Amino acid sequence: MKVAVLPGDGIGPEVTEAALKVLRALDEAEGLGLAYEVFPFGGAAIDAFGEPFPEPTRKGVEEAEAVLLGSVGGPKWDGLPRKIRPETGLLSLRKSQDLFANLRPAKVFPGLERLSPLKEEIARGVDVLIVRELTGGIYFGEPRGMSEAEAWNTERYSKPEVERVARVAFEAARKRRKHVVSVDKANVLEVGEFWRKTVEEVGRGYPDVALEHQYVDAMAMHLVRSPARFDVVVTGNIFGDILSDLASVLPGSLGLLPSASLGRGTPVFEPVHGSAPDIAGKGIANPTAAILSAAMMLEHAFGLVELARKVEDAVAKALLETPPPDLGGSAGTEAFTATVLRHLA
Amino acid sequence: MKVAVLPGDGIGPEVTEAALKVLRALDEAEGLGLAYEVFPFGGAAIDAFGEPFPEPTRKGVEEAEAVLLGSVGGPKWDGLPRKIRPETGLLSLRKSQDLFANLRPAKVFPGLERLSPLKEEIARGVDVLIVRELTGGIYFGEPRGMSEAEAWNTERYSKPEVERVARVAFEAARKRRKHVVSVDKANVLEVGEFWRKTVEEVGRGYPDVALEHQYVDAMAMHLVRSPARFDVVVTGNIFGDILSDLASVLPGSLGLLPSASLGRGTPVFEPVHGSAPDIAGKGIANPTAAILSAAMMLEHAFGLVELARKVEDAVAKALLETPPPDLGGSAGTEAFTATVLRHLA
Repeated sequence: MKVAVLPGDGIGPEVTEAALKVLRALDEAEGLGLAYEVFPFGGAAIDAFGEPFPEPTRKGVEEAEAVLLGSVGGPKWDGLPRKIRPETGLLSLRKSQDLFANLRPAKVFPGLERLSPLKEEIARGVDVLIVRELTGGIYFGEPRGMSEAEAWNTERYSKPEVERVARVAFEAARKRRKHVVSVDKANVLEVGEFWRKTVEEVGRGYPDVALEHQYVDAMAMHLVRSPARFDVVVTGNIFGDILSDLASVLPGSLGLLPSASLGRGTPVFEPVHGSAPDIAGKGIANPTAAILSAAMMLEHAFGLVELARKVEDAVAKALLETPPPDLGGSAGTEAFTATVLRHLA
Repeated sequence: MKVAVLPGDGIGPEVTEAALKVLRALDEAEGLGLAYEVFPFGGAAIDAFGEPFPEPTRKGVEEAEAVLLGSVGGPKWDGLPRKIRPETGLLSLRKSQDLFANLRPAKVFPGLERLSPLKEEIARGVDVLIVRELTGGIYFGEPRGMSEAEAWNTERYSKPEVERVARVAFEAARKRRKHVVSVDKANVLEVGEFWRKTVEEVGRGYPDVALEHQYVDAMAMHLVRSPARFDVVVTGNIFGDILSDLASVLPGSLGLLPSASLGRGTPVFEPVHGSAPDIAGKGIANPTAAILSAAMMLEHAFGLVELARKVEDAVAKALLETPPPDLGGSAGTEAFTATVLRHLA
């Protein structure tokens, strides 16, 4: 298990080490063959190397089997040239490894339906993985422009772009509850019709995974009224962007959310939360999202699904047993990591 | 007050007459000068006239100041040519009057936060009007196509298209709580940048209305976590379509929702619910949405805002006082219309 660890800025070092402590504890118990090295990234790397993704980190990422990424960014670096800003290093990491599917799970862990914006009965059991196509769609479409008179943009998709994001959805669904919902606008748009029929063709290779299709505006309604009905959801880029953010508010504790970017090169696993510099070094940062990023690494980079499930349960019980400050408790980073390891043992 | 009344199919006759009884009661009390005529539309008109929008109804719509529209459609007509289906008559009515903004309010009436998918604290006081551009955007954009290889569609908008939907938003906000949120994707898309800056320019004519801007994916999050923060929301067509449907589930009793289509010609006010043929003639159809359509007619077709507010309060108290079957009560159509008129008197 070869992991390049890029902790970043602010709370990145604290929460990334918490995740590594869970990984070393499972390595000792299971003989995972964990091997990792820490590389400079983000603002720390701008300060030491003059750029956020220096060639050493490029090489270590390049030579690794997975990247455990912390959080990047800070005021210091906000006024820099676009070329070297923390935010850009993140797009360079993605581009260097041709990562084309962003995976975001939103889950209401047992006993925390209280944090949901939704009523307890609706929030209970929510666990959905939004898979969003990353590289195409209207954000990158040609033609595009603006004049005094008008502005135009093109939602374009080729058979390959749709095929590759659909396969990670199917493969992802196999490791969870075997249900895929692909979301489109096929009843009005050609791109939607095309998406639908390419995913239906792709679906034929995955007989052990159920596939249904929904329109985006209906799916938005569903995600508030009955989100627990879904397992994996896959769609294009801007709808993926809308629907991941919709699903992200359902646990109602955004600090908790992990993310993965999967592709041709080395897969990247990171917390959704930012670098929260204001509390760096205080030992209060909630490690839940970094620990669940490590569990997405085990599931998605190494296929150790049953261990990811085991990490997830450990985190679920620690959230109940010693809630961090964000869940109204007092458990600082280390105290919370400890009760995860206690459940993991 | 000249109203063309197009009751349609299924429950359309029952719920439209309930709305007319509220209008005749306010006419007697206030001397509104109500004048109306009932015209054939939808399936009833296909059966009597051979087409869903026959020239008499075209003329009466044409000569009226507002259309009180019921619900249209039924199995009988589903296998007809597209040319004459109920659903198409609705697009012909819209087109004939060049209606370009669809207005959908989602409101949690006091005491019914219980029906919301959201927790009581979040659902309390929600009242937001989504204004959606109807005539343009990607659903109608050129170029568009599909091949074996790819599919493409164009989200295009001209300065006029944006200007006219922004003005009804501003004008709408003036009659409610004076706050507009325009929603775009201006941080990635040219169409978004263009939209934003045309609405900011338009906004200058409305100094008594506050304007802010939000990205669609952030606005989706907001609509679940703090929807009560908004008054009027305006956006393009597909995002309008996504965001109206998101906002529509927040009261959690879709039967209750009214709609208005506003434009150059005669404005159309209708319930959101369909023709529900299965209970036509039973006298159980909930008239709330048709009665609140009549209140949107008073506010938007005739500017009698204070009377619309007065109708709305009457309906709010009747929902509490004699809940219809959908809110777990026993009040049939007539019984519910009666306690609205009791509060209206």
